[PDB]
Amino acid sequence: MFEKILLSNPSAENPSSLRPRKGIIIGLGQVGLACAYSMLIQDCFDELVLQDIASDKLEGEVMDFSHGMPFIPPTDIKAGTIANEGRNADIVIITAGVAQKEGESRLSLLERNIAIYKKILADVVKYCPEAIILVVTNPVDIMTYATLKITGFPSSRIIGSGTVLDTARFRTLLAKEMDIDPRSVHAYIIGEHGDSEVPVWSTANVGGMKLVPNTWADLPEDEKATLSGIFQKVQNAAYDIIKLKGYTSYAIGLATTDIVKAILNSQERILTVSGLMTGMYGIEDVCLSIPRVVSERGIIKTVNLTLSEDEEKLLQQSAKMLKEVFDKI
Amino acid sequence: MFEKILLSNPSAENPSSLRPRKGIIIGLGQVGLACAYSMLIQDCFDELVLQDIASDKLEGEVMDFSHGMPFIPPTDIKAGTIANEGRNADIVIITAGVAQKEGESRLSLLERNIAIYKKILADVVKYCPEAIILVVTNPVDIMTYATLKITGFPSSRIIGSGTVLDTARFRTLLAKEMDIDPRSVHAYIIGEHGDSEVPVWSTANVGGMKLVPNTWADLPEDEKATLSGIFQKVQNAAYDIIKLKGYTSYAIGLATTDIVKAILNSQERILTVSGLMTGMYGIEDVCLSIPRVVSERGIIKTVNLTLSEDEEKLLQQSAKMLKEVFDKI
Amino acid sequence: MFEKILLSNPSAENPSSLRPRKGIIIGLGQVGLACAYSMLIQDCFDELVLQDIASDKLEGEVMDFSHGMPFIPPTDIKAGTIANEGRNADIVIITAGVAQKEGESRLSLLERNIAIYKKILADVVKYCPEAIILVVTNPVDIMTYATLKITGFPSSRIIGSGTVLDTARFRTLLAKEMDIDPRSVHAYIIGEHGDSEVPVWSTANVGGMKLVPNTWADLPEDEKATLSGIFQKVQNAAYDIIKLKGYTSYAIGLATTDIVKAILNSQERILTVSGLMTGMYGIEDVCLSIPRVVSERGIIKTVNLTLSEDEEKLLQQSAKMLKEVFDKI
Amino acid sequence: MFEKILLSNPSAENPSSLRPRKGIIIGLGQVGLACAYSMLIQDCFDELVLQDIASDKLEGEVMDFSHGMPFIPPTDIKAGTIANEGRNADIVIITAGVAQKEGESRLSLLERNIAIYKKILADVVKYCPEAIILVVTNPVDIMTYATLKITGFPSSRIIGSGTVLDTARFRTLLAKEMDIDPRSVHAYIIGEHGDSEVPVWSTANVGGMKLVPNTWADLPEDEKATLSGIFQKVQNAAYDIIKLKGYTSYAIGLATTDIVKAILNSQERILTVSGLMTGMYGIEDVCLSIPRVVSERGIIKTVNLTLSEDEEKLLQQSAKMLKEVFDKI
Ligand SMILES: [Tb+3]
Ligand SMILES: [Tb+3]
Ligand SMILES: [Tb+3]
Ligand SMILES: [Tb+3]
Ligand SMILES: [Tb+3]
Ligand SMILES: [Tb+3]
Ligand SMILES: [Tb+3]
Ligand SMILES: [Tb+3]
Ligand SMILES: [Tb+3]
Ligand SMILES: [Tb+3]
Ligand SMILES: [Tb+3]
Ligand SMILES: [Tb+3]
Repeated sequence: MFEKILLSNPSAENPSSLRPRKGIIIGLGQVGLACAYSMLIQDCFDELVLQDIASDKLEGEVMDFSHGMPFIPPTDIKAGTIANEGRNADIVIITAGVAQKEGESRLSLLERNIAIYKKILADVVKYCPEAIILVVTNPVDIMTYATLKITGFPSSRIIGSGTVLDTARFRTLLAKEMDIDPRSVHAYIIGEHGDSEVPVWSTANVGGMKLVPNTWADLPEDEKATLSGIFQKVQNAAYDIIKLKGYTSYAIGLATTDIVKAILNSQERILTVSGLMTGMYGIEDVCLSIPRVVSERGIIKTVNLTLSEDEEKLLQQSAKMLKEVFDKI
Repeated sequence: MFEKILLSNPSAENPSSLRPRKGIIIGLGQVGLACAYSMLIQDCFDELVLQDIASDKLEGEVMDFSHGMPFIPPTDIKAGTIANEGRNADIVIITAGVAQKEGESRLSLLERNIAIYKKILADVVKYCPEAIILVVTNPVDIMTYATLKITGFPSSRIIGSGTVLDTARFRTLLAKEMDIDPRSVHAYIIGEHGDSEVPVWSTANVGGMKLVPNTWADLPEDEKATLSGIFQKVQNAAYDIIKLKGYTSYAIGLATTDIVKAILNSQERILTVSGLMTGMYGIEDVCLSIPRVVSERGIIKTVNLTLSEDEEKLLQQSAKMLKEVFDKI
Repeated sequence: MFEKILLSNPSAENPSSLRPRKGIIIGLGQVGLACAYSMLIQDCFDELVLQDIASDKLEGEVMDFSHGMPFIPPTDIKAGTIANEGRNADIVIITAGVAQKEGESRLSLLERNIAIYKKILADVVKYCPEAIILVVTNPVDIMTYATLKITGFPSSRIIGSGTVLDTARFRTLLAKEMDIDPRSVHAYIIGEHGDSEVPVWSTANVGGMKLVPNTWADLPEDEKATLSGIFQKVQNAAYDIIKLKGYTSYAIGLATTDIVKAILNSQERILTVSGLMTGMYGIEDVCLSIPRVVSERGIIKTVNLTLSEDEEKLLQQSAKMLKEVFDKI
Repeated sequence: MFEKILLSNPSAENPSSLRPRKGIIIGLGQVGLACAYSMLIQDCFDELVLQDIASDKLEGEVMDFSHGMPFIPPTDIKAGTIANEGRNADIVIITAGVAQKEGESRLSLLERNIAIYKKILADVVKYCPEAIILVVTNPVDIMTYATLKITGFPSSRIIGSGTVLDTARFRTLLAKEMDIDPRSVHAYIIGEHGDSEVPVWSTANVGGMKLVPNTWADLPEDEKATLSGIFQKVQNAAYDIIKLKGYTSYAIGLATTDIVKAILNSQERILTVSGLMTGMYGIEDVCLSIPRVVSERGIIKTVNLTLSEDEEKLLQQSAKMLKEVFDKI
């Protein structure tokens, strides 16, 4: 019908059946919904699958997303599962998890979320063998290492959100202090995501210049107070979001979207994602956040940072405690 | 400090103190938070104020937004009020309201939300005299007319979200049926936002061609079933979101953002926003959704649609019932 | 080397060997260089081949383009030929041609450019069988029909620049007169590209409203003068560019780029490109500009415009004269 | 008229009379036309004035630009002069100049172009007192210093294109060698624009890591050959464009546009533009290219690079020869 409006051309060939850039978000709580809303507005995928337990809410959220799509670039948003709608997805973003019950042990919450991952990752290994797994569930360093051991995927394709969020705020706050384009600053926050993450002051760089030209002790007193207050501001912000709101959703959603951009657009961009440590600083068999080149096939290269003696000791201490916690599980 | 990194140029003049494009969202529930997240990602404002009752949540949401800003274009996001941080805002977006209590009358819920608006709009009139007020609270046609009567603003600057959302879905679904760019379709949903909104089939247009070249009765039977099913699909989607999720947030957030774009960028774009009826079709003293040219100063022009006899009767019936409901308040 | 800066990840898989969106411009005079500069800045292709006779200029232009690429999105720009670098290109844009010698017949210039096309299109048929051919050489309607007969390609993939440029100016000037978004106006210039192109006033539409609600004779006198002056302004601009500059390059370059966008991004967008007439208005065996839906596989659909009696007679007269000119070749 | 299509709203206020971002290009040869085409496509200005001697070509170029505008964002492009259409422009881009006659001295060509600048800059000082002057005419370091002495403007607002083009190619080629995002590389080409420009290998940085961790002599032999070949590739490209084409237009046009972006969008971005040397490395009373933070008011800050002994000697030698050449004028 409608041939009186638009007359079809008989010589026109059928459109190509191109493979869509395809993602799936597992766990559609506040974090997963924030990721979905951002990735839809920023047009990350051609097809986006949302997987959670069958409820009217999940379907209502999907229909809410679908009804607003005309205002943004198109995306085939839908509810589904890995084994069905989500087969051969390019990126699998896992935000699924459960909240710590009243009086529950930290090891008990880990074993509960790890059990949740084992059921999830079994479908990912079977139906998304070539996919990159982006882990967001906390603690992200433990869950990223568990995902690596459960899946058996190449370590390059098991990626955790890590300290990407705090590093970006660290970079932006430092550039704001100096009235300069934030893309001119290379300052990394590495290690275990949380209160023990390490700012790499020794290699912090602004447009080629070292923020610490010699050693930290040689810096003027006012610069040491200003630089230390900037990193403290980053840690205060992450803590206060959990204290005032209970959790982060919008910030981690934007950081997760940014990681997806580097992967899908093959940007070869430096990101402090969480990933397997393989020999650097004598650290093995654990996941930490280190600046890495991220592209279509995941973690392609690692920035071979030379840490100061104090910075490296903090990193190896975090690696020791993370290996101990995982051995207890 | 940091003059060993960046040497300030003595001849450099101070930067200009330009006036920021400034908005304020009142009511930071699910609708207001969705609006804020979208307007931040899409970089609508230079400064965005979020006003709601003083809570740790609102401040936690603001800090969540602020912590994720490095990943998107900058916006000075903050919590505040109209009388303080929000003075002389360009756009005031009102999503504030209360939920219908168990057994509460529809007239009782209106009088409660109208009382909420009277306290809000008193500050808007005093401190944002030149601002455009974008009304989103339901029922949007009643609340838009109440805002016009309370503020005394020019009717061009009192704008309700109206049927912009359903019209965009209507336009996109029709273009998808015909395998054509949605920007080639001009098909409007007008009237009262809800189950009684009117699709203007008589003037529905695709790239210059009328979807209904003569009258609706002259259309082939299969085209009448297909066209009627498309509008029914639009109304089913809006109802099912409320049924499954309880409310819309992401869809209305994107539609509200789209209205803001037309205003702040002076796009002179046709939008079926809700606004004061002033003589067209003999309708007066009420707010309905009609295609209007929207730009920097609000509703600039109105598309002078010629409705069919059946379409106009439905519109005048909705105007009659809306005037009766408001007289009872 | 450089492993002390970036440490390669052994588990990282090799990047995918995706097929690049590939175009080739034949004829790098002022028109072809303008097309290339625009298509590079607007990031149309992943790989762009420039074919002209072997000279230091062509290679100098390519090296000039290559040296400035860091400031725009990447494109593998290079000099080459259809049979080598340009094999299996997605779009073949032909601007090649020769200037009319002093005292040369219009039929002699056609037979010279047609001979140029026969040598070019032989390589296109052999090495770019699935490509879309975008014809820009003047007269575009004759050269588009010659390309169709020489190649034997499906008529959907033989596209001429046609009246796309003048239609866009026509649309923009009309919207400027009415203080409205130009995307709300559907006003087409059809027929033979030149002084005899036909403005379709009978179906000219603004946001659903007909500019001519009844007949042109029924319009008020001042509206008839204003509307006629707008189309006259379009024809004066195209003539004055040739009179003052000698040719158009920047305008036709932007119009050609816009056609490429609709093809490569599968936009299904209405364009008055030149193409084969197949029965509409009783016109056959000739190329004219008619509003058509353009997408990945070329001319997919045709807007089935109902012309007025005067508009259709002008169109059939242009078809008669174009068929006579081609028969003489 | 047209009130039967669009009904004007009586309560609608008049649009604001905002000040347009305004630029003017002086000299519309191949360089100026390339700048104009790029700045129009990339939507740099709200109003762009093109100044050259009164000819049918200039007006034909302007009309060619104007006729293609519907395909890109709007810009009020026009022909005019500084004293009339170009009053109070934000940026004045000067590409004007004359070609070296057969057997003309290098000092004679300078005195001819300097005389051209004196007539131009007299109008700029009178009618564009707060404007930033972007100098592109060769030799850019001499012409930038002449512009500073003729105008008497603050040295922060006299900017030459300098080595911005070669630095961007240098940065991109180095990042391509390492399979990394080019924004992670800070490698500068400084000094006199030409064959004697200096690559700052001592501070070349990739994501925080120094390309030369100790001294250049300590680098492995293969890395020294690869790094030296990359800079040689940059100098070969700039020379071959002049050898094969006679001049650069597209590359310098994109580089000039990039400088305009940093100014108009207040990006505070590091650019190796040419500017007045004021004490650094003991260099005074001359213009050289040094990494500088560029924003709305011009050169705001200077990256305080610590050069190696060999790098600094080459820079001071170029400063000595540039001061000698200018003293002879
Ligand atoms: Tb595969
Ligand atoms: Tb400051
Ligand atoms: Tb060590
Ligand atoms: Tb004002
Ligand atoms: Tb279809
Ligand atoms: Tb009536
Ligand atoms: Tb094929
Ligand atoms: Tb006007
Ligand atoms: Tb007929
Ligand atoms: Tb001023
Ligand atoms: Tb490689
Ligand atoms: Tb020194």
